[PDB]
Amino acid sequence: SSISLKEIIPPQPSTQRNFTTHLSYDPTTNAIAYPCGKSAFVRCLDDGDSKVPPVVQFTGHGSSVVTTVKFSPIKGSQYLCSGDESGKVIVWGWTFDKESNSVEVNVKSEFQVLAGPISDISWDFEGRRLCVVGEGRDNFGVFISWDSGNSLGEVSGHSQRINACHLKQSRPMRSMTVGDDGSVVFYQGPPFKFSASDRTHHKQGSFVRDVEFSPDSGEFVITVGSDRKISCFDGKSGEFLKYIEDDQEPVQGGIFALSWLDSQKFATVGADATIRVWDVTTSKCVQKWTLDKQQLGNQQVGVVATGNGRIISLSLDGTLNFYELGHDEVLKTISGHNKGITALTVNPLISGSYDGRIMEWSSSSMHQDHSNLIVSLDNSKAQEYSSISWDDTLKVNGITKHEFGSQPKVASANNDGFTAVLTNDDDLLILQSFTGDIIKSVRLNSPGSAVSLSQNYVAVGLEEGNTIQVFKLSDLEVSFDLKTPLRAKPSYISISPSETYIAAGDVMGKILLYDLQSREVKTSRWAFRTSKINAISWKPAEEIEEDLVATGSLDTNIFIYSVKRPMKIIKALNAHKDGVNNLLWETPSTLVSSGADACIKRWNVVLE
Amino acid sequence: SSISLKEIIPPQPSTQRNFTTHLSYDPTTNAIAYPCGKSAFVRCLDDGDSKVPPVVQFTGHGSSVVTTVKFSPIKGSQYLCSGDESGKVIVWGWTFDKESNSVEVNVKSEFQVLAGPISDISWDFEGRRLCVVGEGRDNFGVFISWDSGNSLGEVSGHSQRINACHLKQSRPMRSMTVGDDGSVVFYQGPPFKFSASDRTHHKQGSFVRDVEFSPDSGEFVITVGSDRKISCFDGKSGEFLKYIEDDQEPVQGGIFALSWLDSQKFATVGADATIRVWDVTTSKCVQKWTLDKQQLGNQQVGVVATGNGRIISLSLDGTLNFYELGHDEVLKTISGHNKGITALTVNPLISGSYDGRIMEWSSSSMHQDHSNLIVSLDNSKAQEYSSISWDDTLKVNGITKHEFGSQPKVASANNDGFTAVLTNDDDLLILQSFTGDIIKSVRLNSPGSAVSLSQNYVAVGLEEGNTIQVFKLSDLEVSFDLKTPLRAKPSYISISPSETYIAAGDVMGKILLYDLQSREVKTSRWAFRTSKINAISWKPAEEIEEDLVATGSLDTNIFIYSVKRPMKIIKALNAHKDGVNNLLWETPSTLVSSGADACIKRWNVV
Ligand SMILES: [Zn+2]
Ligand SMILES: [Zn+2]
Repeated sequence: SSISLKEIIPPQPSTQRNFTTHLSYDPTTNAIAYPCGKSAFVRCLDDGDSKVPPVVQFTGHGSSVVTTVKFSPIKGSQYLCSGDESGKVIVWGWTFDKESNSVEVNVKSEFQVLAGPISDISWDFEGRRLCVVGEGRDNFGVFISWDSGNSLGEVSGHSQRINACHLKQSRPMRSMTVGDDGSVVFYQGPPFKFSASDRTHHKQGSFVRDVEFSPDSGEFVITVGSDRKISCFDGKSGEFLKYIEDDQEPVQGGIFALSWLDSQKFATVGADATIRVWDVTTSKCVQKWTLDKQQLGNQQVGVVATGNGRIISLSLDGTLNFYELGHDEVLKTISGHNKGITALTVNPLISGSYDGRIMEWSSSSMHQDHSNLIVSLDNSKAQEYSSISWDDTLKVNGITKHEFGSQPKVASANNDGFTAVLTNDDDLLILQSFTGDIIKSVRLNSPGSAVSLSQNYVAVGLEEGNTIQVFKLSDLEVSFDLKTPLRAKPSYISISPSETYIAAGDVMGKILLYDLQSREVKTSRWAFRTSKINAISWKPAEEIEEDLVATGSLDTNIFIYSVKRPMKIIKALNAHKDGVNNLLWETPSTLVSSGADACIKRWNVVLE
Repeated sequence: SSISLKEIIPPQPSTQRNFTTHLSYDPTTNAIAYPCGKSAFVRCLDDGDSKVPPVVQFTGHGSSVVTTVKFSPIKGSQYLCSGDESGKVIVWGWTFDKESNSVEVNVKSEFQVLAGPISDISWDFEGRRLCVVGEGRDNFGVFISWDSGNSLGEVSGHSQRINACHLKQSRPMRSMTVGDDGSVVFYQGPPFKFSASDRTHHKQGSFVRDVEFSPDSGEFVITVGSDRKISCFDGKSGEFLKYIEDDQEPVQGGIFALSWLDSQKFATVGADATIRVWDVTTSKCVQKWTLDKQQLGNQQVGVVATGNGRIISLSLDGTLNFYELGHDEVLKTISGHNKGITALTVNPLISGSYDGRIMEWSSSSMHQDHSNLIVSLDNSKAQEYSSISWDDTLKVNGITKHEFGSQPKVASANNDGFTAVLTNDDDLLILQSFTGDIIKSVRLNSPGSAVSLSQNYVAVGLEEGNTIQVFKLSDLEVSFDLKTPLRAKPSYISISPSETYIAAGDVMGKILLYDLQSREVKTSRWAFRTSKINAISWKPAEEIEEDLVATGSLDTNIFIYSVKRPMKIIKALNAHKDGVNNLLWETPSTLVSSGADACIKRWNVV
């Protein structure tokens, strides 16, 4: 009996308005690396079948949000380096398929580089040296060895935050750090030492967002920023050569990033939702692609050349846009979440995060209608879905059908087109999911922290004494109390499909199984989790008797308990970093989970 | 043993830069009607199976391009009226027998109303009267009975082309005709007669492109045009009430169409690639939707309200855009061809048309990289396709990889990454499909009109003597003639998948089967078609012995011949109006066809 990972739908790259998201690409594995929340991801761009893991997730930064992730330049080393807001940089490696037939991530080294957040990281061409930058205390960056962390020079010439850096990928070695107040600094080394600064070519007060030496001999170094200027310097002497400008193509928005496709051409991306490919020698824009400027999410905040004329651009809305020099049309777009997933539905698969974003995976439709945490999703009506959010609205297919007088804390929908909601004013509301009309309501005796709606009942977890009250869906004046209460505030409740049982967990990790009809406890032997229970879902028959119940908690784990054998547990550890939020049976033999890491995972459940 | 229709992928609405495309929608059947080429289509919007046929195709306008198709208002009547460039209006009805999956189209009446082209048509609310408008020598429109064609009034007040009309959908009946030079005319009736003219509210020389009375009581009438003005008139008196303008929402482009959602709100769409919903009373833009203005193809040419807040906008690029009031994001998009299909690939399914448009059905990616007819498509390389066009280029995934010194007339690729091209200068070129490099060539002793490339041979139809010359791929210096020449110019050639036989048809309708090795005719029994042959494709095994051969002809038919029994034929008549252009077996039992009518059809072969 087991639960094995079947598929991982990674999140999109994290993004911030007015900030660049530095991406990374590896030719050998044809993968891109990027941060999202407290994790660093490596996504393979391949299709069909390959030897490369579809996804590699690194959670070693713990409680610190990851800022950047960079592949080592050494082919096949399978090493990477990432930094976080706490100012810590980590060198780690992965391995896939062996005795385990799974991915293994190992920290090779870690150093506390800066006080404040790290903004960018760069490897030397040997993959043994690192230029780490950001904004610490009286120190905005360093040059260190990848293994011991010893200093290999100094970052200087900056009185403000450094936004990007890059090391010439060849001898003689040179470096460039770029930052706020239009500051740019050239270095020679190792040991990397200040060579010259420049604050005349980029407007003062401007944000110089990115820098990169041309490939091969690195004869050129280019810097770009919010002042929409493209500065070209000599890759060895650091002298200013000229601005890259084409009178037939004015840059209309602040630039966020660049990336060379080869030794003569490079792409720039900015707030004007335009991707441009420039030729350094002629200074002409040989290619460009645009998106509707009227949509804030279309701003391009990151970009990376992926070999042979291919380019991947990152939109502010987290979407990855695929282009190819010589083809005037975008090849494809990949969208998704980059914020914790708080709501899930199955058949069809629909997800919602804490920023209000909803994903319709059947049609790859991404929505940004809601503006806050998605409380619940209902897909009981053919081709439609109803969502509730902390923005105080209920929307049907992205259209507001009800405005909440009180913020909905939690909610649960059955299969008949109804949804039970618990508000901040302690009211239990029953709404017609696809019309938005409140059909009936009752004021709870105390605040409610969890609700489960079955065909005929409404189970509510009361914060007063952590008790569970069960109402008749047909008459909210009629209810009964489960004899035994939980030991802490109810966190999640789930009435069995036949309504024979009611599983209920609390914020401590305790889960109790009740016999709905006798309102008595049937078993209290289900292992304590020492962590908040976030999801409970009953397994459907392919024997028809209810038994196995999947559960996820803040302890990142997935425990499938058994009514019949309370001591029998099939589990999958480390399902989601910072906790499994939703869990459902897409199939009698397959589970789908989602977590605070903004990932959605499918699992095969084998009873053997 | 038979061929039955399995699926129909209808074209997109026909479109023209600077012109509006008047769409029609029927609530009762949840379908939309629109023109494309010389056909009128009705596409059901239903996602889940219903009693309504997915597609209805009227081909009665014959050789004349269809310009507008309108549903009758009578719920369930199943009648429609369409007009064409020859100035002919036709009232027709369809019947659908789900079980047989058969659609019957009957012509109720046809009237030659204008000398010139028809631009718009409107039914009265009783579905018994018609306002037909356009650009004629003597008249620009008429008012007639749907059954007798007898006049029910007179169109007047216009000295220039009329672009559209509408009949107030209630008594007292009224009408509005709109046209060039910013002229607007209001009528009363029946008998519909001139009531008042207005060449003051729309700029002189501008094109008033659309007009529509509000639903129900029709208290209002609105006109829109290239001058960017939205003029609101009283539905009963015709008196100008006010310009519909929102200080917070300026119209930055010529308007092409409008459609009332209800009695208070309507939508306008135009050259500024923006769909706007207004409220006549407040005069405010209640909702807006935009597409990237930097792309010509996003200009909006048509629009129609489909009820309950739903709206469909038509892009200049033929794409249908689905929106819904109160939802700031596009629901979905439907793209495709609106020009005859000329190239076809299978597994995955890719199609190309004579405007150079290429569609990747597997991912629903519509391409406009080429600027002219697609001569051929090759999808032999994994996740990639090579296309050759009359724009003189060979592209790989939409990127030019070769520029021809002489225009490619026809081309044929095999499964090994090669393509044989016959140029306008009579050269046979062998190119690597995915690099664009020419690796070998030879000047033919005559112009070539057809090619077939197999693993080892190149079959070429020569226009001089109508002979077939078969070169050895590995050495263009080695070639042999098939003993018997064709009766006429070769039009399509296909070498057997084992290279045992060679099927060849000419522009007259004759197809001959040759034995490649002995270069002798194996059978000349296959029925003559009195119509040029455009396609030949051998059926693959699920005995292995080659036998069935699918063939498409200009006369619209599909004939599957037999090598074993030359007299037996499995046919599918009327597969594509104006001719089946391409045929391929995406499966041993499923034949895929493309036609001059821009449709793609899948057939099951019993
Ligand atoms: Zn939406
Ligand atoms: Zn394209």
